[PDB]
Amino acid sequence: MQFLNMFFFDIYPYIAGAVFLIGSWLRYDYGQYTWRAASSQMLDRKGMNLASNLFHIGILGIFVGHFFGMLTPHWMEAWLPIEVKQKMAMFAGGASGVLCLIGGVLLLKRRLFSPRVRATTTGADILILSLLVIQCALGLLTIPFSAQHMDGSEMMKLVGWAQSVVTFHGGASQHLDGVAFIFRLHLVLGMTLFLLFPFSRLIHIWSVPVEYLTRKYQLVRARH
Amino acid sequence: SKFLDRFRYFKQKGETFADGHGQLLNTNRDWEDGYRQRWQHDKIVRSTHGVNCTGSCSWKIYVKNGLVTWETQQTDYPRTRPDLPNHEPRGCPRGASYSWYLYSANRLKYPMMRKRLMKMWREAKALHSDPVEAWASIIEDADKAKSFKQARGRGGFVRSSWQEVNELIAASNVYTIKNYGPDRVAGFSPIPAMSMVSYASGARYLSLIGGTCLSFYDWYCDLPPASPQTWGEQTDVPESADWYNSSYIIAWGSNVPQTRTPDAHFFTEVRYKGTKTVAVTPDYAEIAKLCDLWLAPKQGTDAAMALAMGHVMLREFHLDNPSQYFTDYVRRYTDMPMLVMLEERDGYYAAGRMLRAADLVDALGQENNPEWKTVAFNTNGEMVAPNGSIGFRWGEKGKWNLEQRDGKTGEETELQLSLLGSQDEIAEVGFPYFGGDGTEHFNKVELENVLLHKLPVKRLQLADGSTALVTTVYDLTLANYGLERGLNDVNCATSYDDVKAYTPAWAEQITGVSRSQIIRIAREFADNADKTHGRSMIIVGAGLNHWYHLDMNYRGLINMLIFCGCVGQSGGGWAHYVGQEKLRPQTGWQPLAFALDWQRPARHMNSTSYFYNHSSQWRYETVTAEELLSPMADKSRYTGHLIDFNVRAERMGWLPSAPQLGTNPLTIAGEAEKAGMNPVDYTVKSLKEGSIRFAAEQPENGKNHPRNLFIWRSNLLGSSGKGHEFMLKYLLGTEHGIQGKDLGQQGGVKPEEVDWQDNGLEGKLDLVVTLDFRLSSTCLYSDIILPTATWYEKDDMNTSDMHPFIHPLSAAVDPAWEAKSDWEIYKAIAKKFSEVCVGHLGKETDIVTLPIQHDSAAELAQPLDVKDWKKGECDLIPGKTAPHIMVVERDYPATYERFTSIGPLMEKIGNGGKGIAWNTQSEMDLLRKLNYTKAEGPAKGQPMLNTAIDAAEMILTLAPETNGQVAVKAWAALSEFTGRDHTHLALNKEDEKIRFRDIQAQPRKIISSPTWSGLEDEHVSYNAGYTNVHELIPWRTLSGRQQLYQDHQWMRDFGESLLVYRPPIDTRSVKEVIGQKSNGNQEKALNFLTPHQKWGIHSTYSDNLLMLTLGRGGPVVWLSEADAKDLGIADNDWIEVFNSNGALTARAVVSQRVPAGMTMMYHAQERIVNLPGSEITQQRGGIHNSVTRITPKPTHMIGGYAHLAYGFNYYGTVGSNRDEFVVVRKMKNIDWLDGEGNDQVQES
Amino acid sequence: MKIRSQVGMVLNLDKCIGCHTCSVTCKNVWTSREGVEYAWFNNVETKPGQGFPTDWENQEKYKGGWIRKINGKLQPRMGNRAMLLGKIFANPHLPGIDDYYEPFDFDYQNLHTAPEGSKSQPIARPRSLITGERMAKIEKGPNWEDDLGGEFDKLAKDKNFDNIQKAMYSQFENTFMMYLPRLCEHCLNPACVATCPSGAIYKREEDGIVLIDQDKCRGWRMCITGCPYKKIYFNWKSGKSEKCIFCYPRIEAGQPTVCSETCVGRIRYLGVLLYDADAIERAASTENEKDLYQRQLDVFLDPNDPKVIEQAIKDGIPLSVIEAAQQSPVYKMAMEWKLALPLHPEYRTLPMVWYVPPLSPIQSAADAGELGSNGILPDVESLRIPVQYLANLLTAGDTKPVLRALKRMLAMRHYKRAETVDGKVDTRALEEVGLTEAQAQEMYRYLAIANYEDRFVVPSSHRELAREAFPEKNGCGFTFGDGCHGSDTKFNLFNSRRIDAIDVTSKTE
Ligand SMILES: Nc1nc2c(c(=O)[nH]1)N[C@@H](/C(S)=C(/S)[C@H](O)COP(=O)(O)OP(=O)(O)OC[C@H]1O[C@@H](n3cnc4c(=O)[nH]c(N)nc43)[C@H](O)[C@@H]1O)C=N2
Ligand code: SF4
Ligand code: SF4
Ligand code: F3S
Ligand SMILES: [Mo+6]
Repeated sequence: MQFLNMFFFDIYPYIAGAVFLIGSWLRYDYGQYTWRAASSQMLDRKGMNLASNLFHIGILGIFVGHFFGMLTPHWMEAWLPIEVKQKMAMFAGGASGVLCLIGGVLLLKRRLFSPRVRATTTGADILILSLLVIQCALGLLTIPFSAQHMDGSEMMKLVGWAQSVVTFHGGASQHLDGVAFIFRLHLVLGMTLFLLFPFSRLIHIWSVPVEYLTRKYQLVRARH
Repeated sequence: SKFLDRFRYFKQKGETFADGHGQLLNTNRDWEDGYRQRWQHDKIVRSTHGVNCTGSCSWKIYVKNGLVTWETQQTDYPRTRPDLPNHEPRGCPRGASYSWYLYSANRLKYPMMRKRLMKMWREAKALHSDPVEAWASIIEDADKAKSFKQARGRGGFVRSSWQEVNELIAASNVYTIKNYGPDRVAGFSPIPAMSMVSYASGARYLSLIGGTCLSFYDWYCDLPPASPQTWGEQTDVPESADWYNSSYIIAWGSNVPQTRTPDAHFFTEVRYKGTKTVAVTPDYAEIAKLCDLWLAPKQGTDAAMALAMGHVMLREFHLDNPSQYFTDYVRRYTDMPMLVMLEERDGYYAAGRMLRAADLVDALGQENNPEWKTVAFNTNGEMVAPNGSIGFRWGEKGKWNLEQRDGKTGEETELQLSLLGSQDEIAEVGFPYFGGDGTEHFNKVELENVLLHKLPVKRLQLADGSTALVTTVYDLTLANYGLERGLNDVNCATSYDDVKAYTPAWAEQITGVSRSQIIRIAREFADNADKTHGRSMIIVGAGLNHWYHLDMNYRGLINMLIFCGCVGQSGGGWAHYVGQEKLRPQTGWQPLAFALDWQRPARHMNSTSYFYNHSSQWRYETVTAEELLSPMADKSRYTGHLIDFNVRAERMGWLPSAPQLGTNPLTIAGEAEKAGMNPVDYTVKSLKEGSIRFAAEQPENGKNHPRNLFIWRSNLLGSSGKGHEFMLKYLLGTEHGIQGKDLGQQGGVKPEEVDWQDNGLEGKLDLVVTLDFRLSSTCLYSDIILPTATWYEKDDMNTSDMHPFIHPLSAAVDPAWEAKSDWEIYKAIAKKFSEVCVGHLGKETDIVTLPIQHDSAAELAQPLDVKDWKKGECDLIPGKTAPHIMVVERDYPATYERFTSIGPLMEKIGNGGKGIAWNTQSEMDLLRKLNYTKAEGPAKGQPMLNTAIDAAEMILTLAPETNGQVAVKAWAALSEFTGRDHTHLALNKEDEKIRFRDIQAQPRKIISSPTWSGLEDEHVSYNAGYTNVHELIPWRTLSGRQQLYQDHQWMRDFGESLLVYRPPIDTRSVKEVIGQKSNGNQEKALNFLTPHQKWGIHSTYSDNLLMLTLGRGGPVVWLSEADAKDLGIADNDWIEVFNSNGALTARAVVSQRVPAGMTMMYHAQERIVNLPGSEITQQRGGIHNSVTRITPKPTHMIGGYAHLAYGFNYYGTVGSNRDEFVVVRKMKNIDWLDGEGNDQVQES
Repeated sequence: MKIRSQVGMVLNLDKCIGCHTCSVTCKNVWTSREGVEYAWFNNVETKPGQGFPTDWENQEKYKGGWIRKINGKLQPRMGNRAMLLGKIFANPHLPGIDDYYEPFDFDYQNLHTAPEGSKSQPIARPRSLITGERMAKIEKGPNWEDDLGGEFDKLAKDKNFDNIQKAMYSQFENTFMMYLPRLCEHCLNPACVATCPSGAIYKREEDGIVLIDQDKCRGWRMCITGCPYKKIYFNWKSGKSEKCIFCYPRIEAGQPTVCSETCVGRIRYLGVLLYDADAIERAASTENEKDLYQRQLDVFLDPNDPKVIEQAIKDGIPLSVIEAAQQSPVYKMAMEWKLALPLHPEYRTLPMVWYVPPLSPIQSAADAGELGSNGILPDVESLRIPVQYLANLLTAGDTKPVLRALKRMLAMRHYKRAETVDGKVDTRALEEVGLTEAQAQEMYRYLAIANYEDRFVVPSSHRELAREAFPEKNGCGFTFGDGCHGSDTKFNLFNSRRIDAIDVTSKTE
C-alpha cells in the first residue's frame, strides 16, 4: 500500500507531466495536421448546443476553480482562508461539476448512439470523453466527503500535495496522509488525463483563441 | 521548430493597411506544398472517349503514382480561321468523369462465366475431349440448355480464365456454324466512328467466319429516312463551326447545350455576330435558355408547323414576290421541274410515277437506261431529259452532273417550273390528308381524307400509243401546300387565316403555336436566306427524328431549307445531329472491319427487322399496314402483317436477311454439285421450287434463329433494346414483364408470309458473350463477360460529324487486372477458333445472299413498279428482282492468319465506295513497310495486322480523307462519271499522309473526299451538299436533284409521294392493361418521351458515381406539376410506369417545365442501380425500353429503287419510340427483393 | 495607397450551358477524399432555386458576411470578436450535413457477387458514405434542383425572388431558368478571414488567393458561417475546413484554373486586377449597399496609368503582372464595358469573381411582336428573365447596371448583324448605350471569338521572388520526411536538416 502510495503520488505525477509536455511539443512540431478540435457538429447538430455548452462552461468553471484552488499559495491569506476556499469549491465548483457532468453524459450518449457520430468517431474520442465523465462524477462524489471536514483540513492536504508536486519538492505523498480514498482516485484519474492528453483531442485546449480578441480583422501573408 | 516559431509572434508582423482594418504578416507558408503536390503528376497522355456522343474530344489523361487520376481537355486542336471561334476545350461533364471507372467498384477485372454453365462445361469436357463435342452434349440437352439460360440475370457469376472462355466461345461458334450455318452467329456493336479498330475487331472476326454484322444507325432511329429519300445519302451534315457562318438558326427538337455540349459555344457565340436563334421544344428545355424565341408546339405535331411555314415561304418568296435566288436554286437543284404522270381515278386523278425518257417515242434520244431518266420541259415548251438523272450514272459516262444541259443534244437548256400559263387543260388531282385522324391526345382538323386540287396539265402521246396527262412536281407541291393560283381551288387558302390544308391558322389548331409566330418566323427565316443567299439553318435532332412519322417531320424542315436555297451553302442547311455516325476515313476502315481485303461480300443486316423478328415483337403487333395506306391506294394489294412486308422486301432483294436461308448455306454447294449444276443456278431453282426457303418465312422452326451473339461497345439489353421484355423472353429465355397477350391469344389475324405457332420459341440464344469494362445491365444477363480495356488503356482512333479532326485513344497504362483491348480479345478468339475448328470446318464454300445495293449499278432494279417473283409477277432474277446470290470461299483454319494480315483483294480488285473505285497498290506497298509482313503461312508476304496500331495505320493509309494520294485517285474516279474535274479538290494536299503517331502529337484535319459532300478548306467551312451545289455533282437520287417527289409504288400508296401531316400513331399499349393490377393509387395515361439524358451518354456513365451524385442518384422520370398533383405524386416519390410491353420503377422529378400530358424519362438509366421491385410484374423494376416495342414502317423497307436501295446503315426500318403512351401511378409497396428486410411502404 | 494584384475571374452567364464540367474536373482533382466527398468547391446551381447548401443566400438564417453598424464600423454578421468566441462550443448557425446532402455510394459489387439461384435480378442499392449503412432512399444531392427539378413554390423560395410578384412565373408560358456556376470569390474583404479565431485563413499578398492554412487551422468551424457564399466546407474527417484554392499550383506558373480551362461553354475569363488595399475598409463600409458595386470599381486601378504603374513597381508588383493587367479581359469587362458585375455585393466582402448577366428568350406576348430598336433581335425590355431578379443577385437590387450590361450585349448583336447580314454600318444601338464601334468590336473579339490567349491572361506568381528557388528546384518533392519543413527556426527535436536547403555555409562570403 505504501509502495503504491509513493508510486501514484510521488512518481506517477512526473511521468504524466513529462509525457504531457514533451508529447504536446512533439505533436505540435510533427503533427500540425492532427491538431484540431475535431468538431462532429455538422454530422449531427441535434442536442449539441445544449450539451457542448453545458459541458464546456462547466469544465472551464472547474478548471478556474482547480487552478486557483491548488496553485494559489496560502500567503496570498486573511481574506481567503482555506475553509472559505473550500466552501467556494463545494458550491461554485459543485454547480460547475453538475453542468459539466450533464453535458458530458449527453455528449457521450450522442457519440455512442448517434449513427453519424459513432460511425466517424475514433476510439480515443470515446475513451477520453468516458474518462472525463467518470472524473467529473468522481469529483462530485468528493463533495460529501469534504463536507465531513468543513474546517478545510482535507483540502489543506490535497493542496499541500499539489503544491509540492509542481514545485518539485519530494515527499509530496506525505501531505495526503489520511485523506479519503475517493480523493486518491480523483487525483490518479486526473493525472492520467494529463498523460493521455497529447494523444487525444484534448490538444485543442492549448489552442484557446485568446489573441483573436485583439487581432486586426484582415490578414494578408507576404511572399515567404 | 513550429513551436519555437510561435515566439516570433511580434517579429513577423509587417505593415497594417486600410487604417488598421488589415495586417500584413511575414510568416511561413510551406504548408502550401500540400496542394501543390496533389496537382503534380507523372505524365499526361492524349486519349479520347469511345462513347456515342458525337463529341470526339481529345483529353489529357493524368497519371500520378503510376495510376490514372483525372483528366482535363486538350486545347491544341488546329485553330479555325481568324473569323471563327476555335474548338477548344470541347469536353462535357460525362467525359470529365470517365477516370472514375478504371479502379471503381464496378470495374470488370476477370473473365466471368455463369456458374451453372461452368459446372456443365467442365463436366462435359470430362466426357468429351473435343470441345465442339462437349458444347454439343450441353446444348442438345433441353434440360441442360435451359438450366443456364434461365439463370441469365439471376446471379451466380464466377471467375473464369481467358483460356477457358476462349475455348468455350470458339467451340460454340464452330458447332453453330457447322450444324446451322455461319449466319446463326452474330455480333452487335455500334458507331464505329467512336473507336474504329475496336469496332473492327469483332466485325472482322465475324465477317471472316460468315457471321452477321448487325446495323445500328437505323436501329437507334438516328437514321432519318428522309435523307436517303431526299438526297440518296445516309447522313451528311455541316460541321458545328459552320453554324457560325449562319445568320438565322432554328434549333428544332435538338437540345444543343445538353446533347451537343462541346459544340454549344458555336451556337451561343454566333448570337454575338447578330445571328437570331429560335428554339422549338414542347417543354422549356435547356436549349430555350440560349435562344431569342421559344416556340412550344405539342410534341409530335412539328410537321404541321413546318408545313405552315413552308406555305408562307412559297406564297411570299416564290409566288407573290419571286426571289431570284430561290427560283434559280429550285430550278437547278430540285426535281420540281420534273414531270409526273397522272393516274385516272373515279372522277379525279392521282399523282402517279414520274415520267421517264422511255415513255416517249424516240425515248428522247436516250438508248441507255431510258427508263431511269426523268423528264421536264424547257422554257421553250420543248420536252427534255436533263443531265444528272440516275440513268446517266451507270452504263455511260460524262453526263451524270447537274449542268443544266439537254441529256441528248448536250446543249444548254433552261427548265421550266410550272405549267401554269401553258396547260392544255385543268385536271383535279386528289391529295391524301391525315390531319383529321389521330388519338384523343392530339388536336385534329377535319377536312376530307382526299383533298381535290386544280392542277395545270398537258396531254402527251406515249410510246406505247396511249396518251397521258402530266404535271410538274412544282405545281403538285404548291397544290399540296394549299396555295391558290387563280384556278379558284376551293381547297386552297384565301388567306393565312383560312383553315385549309396547310395554313398558319390550320397549324395553330394542330400544334397550339400562334399563327402570328408561324408567320413572323417563316418570313424572317426566308427573308434572311434571300439576303444572304442561303445562310439560314435548322439544327434538328431526336426530338423530331424518334417519332414514327419522323420522315414527315424531316421533309417539312427539309422543304423549308430547299425553298430558301439553304442546302449546300455555308451557314445554311439541314443540320441533323444524333449519334456519332461520321467515320471520316470510311473506305479505309470498311475493308478492315468487314474483311473485304480477304473475302467479299460480308453479311450485313438491318437490326430493326432482325430484332422485330427474332425477339418476336411481331407476335404482338397492334399497328396494321392497312391503317397507314393512302386513301387512294388499292387496299387489296397491301394485305398482310407488317412483318409480311419485310419478308417480301427480303425475297425481292430490297433488304438483307439473317439468318438468310432455311438451310445451312455451307451445304448448298455440295448439293449443287451432285445436281450437276453450279451453286447459284441451283439456289435459284431451289428457291423457285421451294426446296430452299428464306429463313424469314419460318423464324421459329428451330434452325432459323441466331444462336451465338457477341455484344461489345453496346448495352443492347439496358439501353437501345426497344421491347426489353420481349428480348428477355424470346432471345434469353428468362422471366419477363410482358403484360399483354399476343396475336394468338387475342385470336387476331396471323401473317400470310410467316408460319405461326401459339407458343413461340423462347431462349433462342445459346450463348451471349459481352465485352465491357463495367458490369452493365447487358453483362448481368450474359453467359460470359469478358473484361475489356477502358478508353484510357488502349490505342484506337475517333472522328465525328461535328469537327474535321481525327485523333486517338491511347493507352495511358496497360489494361488493369486481366482486361484486354477489344482488338486483342477478338484476335485471341480468332486464334482459338482456328485450332478448334480443325476437323470440323476446313476450306468451305458459302452461299451468301446480298440485297441490291445503293451506289452500285444494280440500284437500277425495278423502274416502273413492284413485281414479286414468288407471286409469279416476274422471274426470280438475283440482283434485280431478288437479292444477289454470291459464292464466298472461307478458309476456317486460316481465320486467325487472315485476321492478322491485310488480304490480297486490296491488290487484286482494289478499293472504293459510294459508287466509285480506284487502284490502291501503292498504299499496300507502303503498308508492307509500316506494318512489316507475314514471314510464312497462308498470308505470307502480306502486311501485318498484329496490333491495334497496325490496324489504325491501315485505315489511315487506305482512306482518301487521310491520304492525299488516295484522295486524288478518288476524285479522279468520280470525275469519270460527272465529266467534270474534281481532283482540284485534293491536289493541294496530295502529299498529305496522316500517321497514327502524328495525331497523338496533335489532332489532324482530314482531306476533302468524294465520300462526302462538304469541303475541308481553310476559306470555307464544311457544309453538306456544298459539292453538289458548287461542283455540280448529282445527289444519288432518281432525278439527280433534291427529291421532293417520291414516286416509288409503296411511297405513293402509303401516302408519302409528297410530304403531308401525319399525327402520332396509336400503339394501343395502355387501354388493355390500365386498372388491371391496381395498388389503390390513381392511374393516368401519358405520352412517354425518352430524350437523351444529362447524366450519361445513353447508359454509359449512368452508373458513374459522379453522374449519379450530380443527377438524382438513379433512375428518375420527369412529370409536370399538374399531372403529378393529379396522381398524388410528390417530388422524388417512387412511381411505376407501365403498359402492355412491360413496366419500370423510378422516382419522380416534378417540374413546371414539363407540359401537362407528357412525361420524360431521359435516355439511358438502365437496370443496375437503385431500382426496387415492381408491383406490376413482381420482378426487379424494368427500364424505359420495358414499355416500348418495335413497330416498323413499310416505307422504310423499300429497296431496288435508286436512292431507295439498301446499304449498311443507309436504309431500313427504324426504332421509333416517341409515339408511346404509358400508365403512370405512385407506388405503394417498395420491396427490394434482396432479402435485406429493408423495404418501405408509401402511404396513400 | 498600397497597390496589390490579383487574378480575378469573370463568368459570362449568357454563354453558360449549365453542364457542370467545371464541377467534375475540380472534384476529381481536389475533393475526392473521404471527408470532403460532399464538398463541391465549384458547383453549378439552376435558378430559380435555393442552392447548395440549401438557401445559402439567406443571411438572416446563416449569418454570413458583414454588417455596417450604426457607428459606420464593419462587423461580421456572426458577431464581433467576443460574440463569436461565445459561440465556439457549438456554432448555432452552422449548416448541417443535411443542408448539403448525405454523400452516398452504391453496392456495385452485389452485381458481381450475387449468388446463383437469386430469386430476382441483383441490383446496386445506395449506402451512406457517412455511416456505411444502407440508405432506403436518396432524398438529396448537391444539384437536386437542376433544370427546375421541384415544384415552383419550392424553387421560388429562392432569396432572389424578394420584392418580386412571382406568381406570374409559375405559369408554363412564362417559365424561365438560368445557371449560376460558382466558386470562392477570393474577396478583398473576406468575411471568412475575419471570422476565424485561429487566424489560419489569409489572403496571399502576391496574387490575392485566399487560403485556409492546413497546419494552423484548429477546426473551430466558425469561418463556414462567416462566408456568405458558403464556399468553405468542413472536412468532417480531418476536422479542418477547406475551400476553393483558386488552383494556385497552376496559377503560380501562369496557367488557368482547372475550372477555367475546362469550361466547355468558354464563359470564364481570367485577368489581373490591381487594387488599392488601403481603400478596402472604406469601400466595404459605404452606407448604402447599392453603392458597394461602384465603390469596389473605385478600388480597382487603371493598369495603363503611369501613376499607377510607378506606384505598382514601388509596391513590389512584378513587371509581368503589370503587363498582364494592361491586357486583362476582366478589367475590360468590369471597368471598361461594364458588362461584368459582382455576386451579391451587399455581403460587403468585395468579391473578386464577377458575372455578366444572361440574355433570355423574349417574354410571352399577345402577338408575335413587331420590329423594335434592334430590328428582329430583342430589346432589353422584352427579355423574359425579370431584371429585378438579376439585380437582386448581382447589384443589391439596383436594376440600372444590369440593364446597361444586357442592353450593351444586345447592342453589339444589332451592330454585328447590320455588318454581317446587311453589309452596312449601323451604330444606332451602340450610340444608345454609350458604346463606340471600337468597343463593340473588341467586345466581340473577346466574347464571341474568345481565343484561348484572350480568355486567360494569367501572369506568373513569381515564386522566385523573396525566396530561394535554386535549392528548392534541386530538392523539392523528395518527401522522405526531414521534419524541417514549415518553420523558419532551424532547431528541430529530431536533429535533422531540410532536404531542399543548403546547410554548409559559404565561408568565402
Ligand atoms: N448528354 C448527352 N448527349 C448526347 C447523348 C446522350 O445520351 N446524352 N446521346 C447522343 C445521341 S446517340 C443522340 S441520338 C442525341 O444526343 C439525341 O439528342 P437530341 O437533342 O437530338 O435528342 P432528344 O431526343 O434529346 O431531343 C431533344 C429535345 O427536343 C425536345 N423534344 C422532345 N420531343 C419533341 C417533339 O416532339 N418536338 C420538338 N420540337 N421537340 C421535342 C426536348 O426538349 C428534348 O430534350 C447525343 N448526345
Ligand atoms: S463523352 Fe463525348 S462529348 Fe463528353 S467529353 Fe467525352 S468525347 Fe467529349
Ligand atoms: S463548364 Fe462552363 S458552361 Fe459548363 S456549367 Fe461550368 S461554367 Fe457553365
Ligand atoms: S474558423 Fe478557422 S480554425 Fe479552421 S475551421 Fe475555420 S479556418
Ligand atoms: Mo443516337
